[PDB]
Amino acid sequence: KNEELMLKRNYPRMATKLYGNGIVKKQKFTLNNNDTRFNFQTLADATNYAL
Amino acid sequence: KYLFPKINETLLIDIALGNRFNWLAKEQDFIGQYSEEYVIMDTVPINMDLS
Repeated sequence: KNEELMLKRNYPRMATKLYGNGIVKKQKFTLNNNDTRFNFQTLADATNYAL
Repeated sequence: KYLFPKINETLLIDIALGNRFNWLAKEQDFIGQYSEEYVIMDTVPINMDLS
């Protein structure tokens, strides 16, 4: 081969996998104080319902 | 809708790999071209009939 290829460049090559964002998940729930007291014959069981 | 997207980190994960034969690595001095190798052929003893 020629005596001039040592001037020639040779960069290393890489992989480069790119990752975007995740997803934010959410959930909601509603505790009523009005009609829920019509069930729950004691008071502690409503607190157990909450927890 | 006017901000530049922010990268967070680049990892460059890397592990090195071995040889599974590195205890065979004998080190000579890079002189000469050829190398030959030879054993002694056998020679069984003889009975001696000293007549």
